[PDB]
Amino acid sequence: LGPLYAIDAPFAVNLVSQNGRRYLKASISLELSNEKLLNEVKVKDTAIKDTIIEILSSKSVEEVVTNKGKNKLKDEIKSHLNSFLIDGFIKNVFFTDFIIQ
Repeated sequence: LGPLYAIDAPFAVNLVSQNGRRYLKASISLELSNEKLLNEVKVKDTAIKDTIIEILSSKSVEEVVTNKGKNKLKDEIKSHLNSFLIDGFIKNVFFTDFIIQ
């Protein structure tokens, strides 16, 4: 395992839904490939939240309720975030809390 970076503020977004108004509450942690990436993912904290909000809020309930959905989601998050990081890459995305209200 490499350095863990908890995005302390949980994410709360709307999900795309036919049935009225549905929400996602979700706490995210990133596994960093090396220790130097720590400093960069703090400096770029704001862009990471923005990217994640845009990705999360583009999903329907059906696209995130299964475990295949959540894993596609974790891959979309990690590969967009990696596109603008240069001192390393996110190896993994973990949810420490994930609920649809």
